[PDB]
Amino acid sequence: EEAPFVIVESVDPLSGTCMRNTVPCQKRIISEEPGYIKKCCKGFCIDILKKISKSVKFTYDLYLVTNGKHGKKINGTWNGMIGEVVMKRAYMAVGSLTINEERSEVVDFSVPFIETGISVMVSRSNGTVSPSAFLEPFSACV
Amino acid sequence: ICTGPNDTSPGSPRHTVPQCCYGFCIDLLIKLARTMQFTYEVHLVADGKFGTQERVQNSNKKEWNGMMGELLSGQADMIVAPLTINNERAQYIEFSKPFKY
Amino acid sequence: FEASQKCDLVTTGELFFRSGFGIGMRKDSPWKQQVSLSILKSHENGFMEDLDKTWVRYQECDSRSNAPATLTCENMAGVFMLVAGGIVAGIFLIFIEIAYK
Amino acid sequence: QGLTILVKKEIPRSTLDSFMQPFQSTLWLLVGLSVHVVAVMLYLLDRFSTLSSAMWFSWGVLLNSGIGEGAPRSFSARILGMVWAGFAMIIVASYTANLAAFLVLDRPEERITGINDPRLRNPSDKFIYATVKQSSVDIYFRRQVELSTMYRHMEKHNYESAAEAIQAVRDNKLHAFIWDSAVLEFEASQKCDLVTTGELFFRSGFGIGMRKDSPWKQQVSLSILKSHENGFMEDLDKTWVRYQECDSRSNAPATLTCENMAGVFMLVAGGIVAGIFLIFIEIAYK
Amino acid sequence: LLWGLVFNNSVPVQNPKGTTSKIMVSVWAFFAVIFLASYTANLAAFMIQEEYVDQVSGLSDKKFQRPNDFSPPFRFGTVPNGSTERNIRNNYAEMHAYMGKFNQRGVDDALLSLKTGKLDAFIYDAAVLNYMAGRDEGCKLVTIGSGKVFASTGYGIAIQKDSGWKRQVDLAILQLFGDGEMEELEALWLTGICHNEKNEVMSSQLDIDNMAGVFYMLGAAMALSLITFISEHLFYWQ
Amino acid sequence: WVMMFVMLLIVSAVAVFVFEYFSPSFTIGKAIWLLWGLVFNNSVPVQNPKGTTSKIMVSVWAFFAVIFLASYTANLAAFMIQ
Ligand SMILES: *[C@@H]1O[C@H](CO)[C@@H](O[C@@H]2O[C@H](CO)[C@@H](O)[C@H](O)[C@H]2NC(C)=O)[C@H](O)[C@H]1NC(C)=O
Ligand SMILES: N[C@@H](Cc1cc(-c2ccc(Cl)cc2Cl)cc(CP(=O)(O)O)c1O)C(=O)O
Ligand SMILES: O=C(Nc1ccccc1)N[C@H]1C[C@H](C(=O)O)Nc2cc(Cl)cc(Cl)c21
Ligand SMILES: *[C@@H]1O[C@H](CO)[C@@H](O)[C@H](O)[C@H]1NC(C)=O
Repeated sequence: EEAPFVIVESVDPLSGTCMRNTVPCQKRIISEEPGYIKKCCKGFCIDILKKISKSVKFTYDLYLVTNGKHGKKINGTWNGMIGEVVMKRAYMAVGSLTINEERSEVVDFSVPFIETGISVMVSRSNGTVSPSAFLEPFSACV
Repeated sequence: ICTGPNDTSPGSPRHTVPQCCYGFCIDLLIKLARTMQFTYEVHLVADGKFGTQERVQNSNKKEWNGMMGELLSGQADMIVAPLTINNERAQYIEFSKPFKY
Repeated sequence: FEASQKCDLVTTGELFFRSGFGIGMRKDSPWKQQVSLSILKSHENGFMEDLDKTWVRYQECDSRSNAPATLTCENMAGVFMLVAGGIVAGIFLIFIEIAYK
Repeated sequence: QGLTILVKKEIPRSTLDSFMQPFQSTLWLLVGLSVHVVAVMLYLLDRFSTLSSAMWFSWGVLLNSGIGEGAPRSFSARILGMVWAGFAMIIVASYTANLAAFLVLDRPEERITGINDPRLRNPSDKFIYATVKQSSVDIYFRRQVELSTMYRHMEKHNYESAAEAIQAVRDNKLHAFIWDSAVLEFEASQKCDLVTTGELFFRSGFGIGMRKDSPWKQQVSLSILKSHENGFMEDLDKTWVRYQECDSRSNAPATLTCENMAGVFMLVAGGIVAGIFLIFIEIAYK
Repeated sequence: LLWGLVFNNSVPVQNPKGTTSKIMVSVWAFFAVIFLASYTANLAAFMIQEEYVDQVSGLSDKKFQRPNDFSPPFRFGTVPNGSTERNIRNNYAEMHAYMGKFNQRGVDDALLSLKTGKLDAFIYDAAVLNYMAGRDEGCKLVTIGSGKVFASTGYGIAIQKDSGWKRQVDLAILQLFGDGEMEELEALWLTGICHNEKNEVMSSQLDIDNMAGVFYMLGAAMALSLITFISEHLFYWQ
Repeated sequence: WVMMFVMLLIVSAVAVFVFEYFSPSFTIGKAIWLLWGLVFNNSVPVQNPKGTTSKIMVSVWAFFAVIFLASYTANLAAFMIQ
């Protein structure tokens, strides 16, 4: 789950299905270990997943994550979605997943579809007059 | 130092001649060669076109002229150039990761 | 680059058509993986940034917005032409007035 | 039938608090220092090769009065005086130019333009707009998937009627109101102080309904087509919804008015009352 | 007299009693009124102040690595524990030690402290910004041009270590690009709207002593006067 | 457009007596003429009240005049935009 890519809200109040969310995503939880709730999971990455699975014929069943945030290395172990894939507890990782070196060394990667990196932000300052404006409205001729 | 095309040898439209070949893409090439151990000899040969899918004189109608020709028909084995990514080209070629958007 | 070079043309718009450049090989070279790994290393450790800074974004003729126009030597030239005509007409005027008086 | 936005036509009114506005409250303190400096400087550089004289000379040449007589006779003073006249002209010109630049750019905010307004797509507490709770439009915006934040906004201000919406719009407790075309156009032409805008985005037509097997549907549709052709429907239109005809052209720029620049004659009256004190002291002194 | 004419009626002055000079001074006065009108008009044209100087910047710029070099230095920060932290702390790090005084307890806090002058630049992810910068209400704030980005990688999707079937999804995504659907999907989820409406124009309520220059030129003449005041000795020794 | 007219006469009467007490005669007649010349534009030779305090009154009047004229021309340039 992330803010602008993959949203997770609820089931429909009248019938519990989804209207155009189109994916139940099986919001499991461990608290034996069951998969508790099936909540609708819409967004952007989910959309591209639907659009691509249309073309390449297959089917799917989204599976939420429980271990870590995104994936990190601890004592030579992968915690997060990357963990969830490095052992075949799933088959594909989707969502806001960044490409780096070590991940691309353990897992494989497709062609990137959103460019990203490190950038900056400013405030669009106001901007005042030159202190030598008074002499501006006449060229040196006149 | 890389050999050249015809018109670089202005006399005949056929013969070739070396030139000094130089740019930053070449700098990337040199970096690769340093880290990926190998030698190399670069040659700037073409007709002057990247060479997307053209027609023919109505014989087979699948050519991939130009640079793709040099890559597919065994002339070369790598292409370092501002080469775009196009799913047509992705049918017959294998691309590296993107290094300039 | 062509804009930053000659410093009298300007680019504009937003990049609508999108793609990335890349390096190509045959579909079965034994090298694609090492090449992609090396390129990722380069993107990480700032090498690619240095090549950028050295080769395409170097000349650095950027500037801020413009200022409003300035009326100038010929923009309002007619008025002192008028005043000079006034002087030359006065030349004609003095001669008549004195004789009259 | 479509949908549109009804808003209150803000009558123009200039925002000019005081005549002192186009300058900092510190320039005024600098000009007096400068004028007295030039005064004493003139008084010095004349008889070294009348005080009230040169003082009034400066105070006049800035204030563009005609009062005063002192003409600098030295070759020193003349140059300084002439350049001082230059400085005076340039101050006053700068003042008037700045004021004009401030007034030209005081056209009121442009009204909403349809449904793709930044002012509407990115909600804020500064621009409140809503529609009737539990109606077809709130349904249409719940069902909408492209934008939902707006819905969130219009979740908190919905009015449970039409008349309350109209009133609060006339009372500025609500900056905009989304609704049907037919009701709104009439409601605007009626009261002659609210205005519609936008373009009919949601589209449909009204119609007459029956069961799925009446023996009448065909004759009814034929009759309605006849009516549309022979101008009858147009006459009903003209008679019932587009009649009152409060249309008008665009607006005019604002007019500074009785209190907009009221401070200046307050100043001059204060000048009179101060002169009242001035005469009494001066006569006794003299 | 003519100086008094052109600029503004200043003082009692003699008038040439001739029956024809008056003509000359009169046309001079005509020139004067036209001149002054033109001048004040064009100056009101100048004082209009386009909104966005926008303060362009590079990435490996002295404007960053040498903060104290400038008039009161930048106040530009990040979010501490994340990834971009490490992504910079391994290339320069001397910027890093300097930027510790400007951590931000989140994101919305960062934008809030950006609007109210407490900060003047923000350094962070690219896509999160290019999403945020196109959503907030006034959007009097904008990212830098997306041609100078530091470490350009890409959001993509993963797959098992061995090629189960990678080339399939690969060609599928490239087809998506070629057909032109990423653009529509962005326009439906990512961009938002206020990217256009580049720069307004403002009044600025001239209050600065930007007329300082004016004042200065005034003072200049003062000095010249004293120079010519020296003439009072160039008679005493004459 | 009418306050100034009233604000004109009221000032002028103050001249007819403020002059009378301090020390060619600035009657109500010439005075009105003078203030009209002030507010609109320097027109013509006019007598000046020789008093040591009236000059103060006419001076502040002139201040009012320059501010008035500037405001007027500004707002008219605001109108002519069409
Ligand atoms: C840039 O924008 C405007 C220029 O007119 C300034 O705006 C006012 O700024 C104050 C801040 O002190 C706000 O409280 C007001 O709401 C703003 N608007 C109005 C109409 O007053 C803004 O301050 C300028 N930026 C800076 C840094 O001064
Ligand atoms: N996706 C990244 C993790 C990762 C994610 C985010 C992030 C946070 C909120 C939202 Cl809504 C969107 C995003 Cl992308 C930010 C950073 C940056 P930082 O952690 O330094 O704060 C990051 O690293 C990865 O694959 O490692
Ligand atoms: O919203 C409503 N009813 C309602 C009133 C109070 C609270 C909740 C709902 N009606 C809409 C739609 C309605 C229809 O049959 O489609 N006719 C129809 C016709 C016109 Cl002219 C204008 C409108 Cl908005 C409407
Ligand atoms: C981030 O780093 C700071 C460093 O002092 C630490 O105190 C804090 O617990 C970390 N986590 C968060 C969420 O701020």
